[PDB]
Amino acid sequence: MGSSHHHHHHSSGLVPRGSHMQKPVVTLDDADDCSPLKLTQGQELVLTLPSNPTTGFRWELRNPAASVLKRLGPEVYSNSEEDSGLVGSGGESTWRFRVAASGDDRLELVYRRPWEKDAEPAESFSCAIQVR
Repeated sequence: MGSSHHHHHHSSGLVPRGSHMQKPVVTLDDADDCSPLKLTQGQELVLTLPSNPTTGFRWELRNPAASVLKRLGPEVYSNSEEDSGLVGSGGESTWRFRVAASGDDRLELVYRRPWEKDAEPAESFSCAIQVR
């Protein structure tokens, strides 16, 4: 045996092989990229933010961009368990949205007790959104 051939073969696997790209973003956690993100009628939006339901201070939904984006349903908690959704704090916040129409809008979410009214939220969040 002396044939070394040319080029290189796949043996290390440094590229993603367990993921599929189809949506633009389908998610938004960072509050820096609040730029006028472009969307398209037919793409989901499953937000993901850290929270502790063991305290009391959750994330109040102010502007869900319902002006252009349509929500699926209130149910956002899985009854069964497959990949065990437990990071180490119990339940978490999961907002599943779906685009239906275009138009300009803006998403706004604050961090405070949902059972309150115009209270003083610790954290905050608000980014821009634009569909076409």
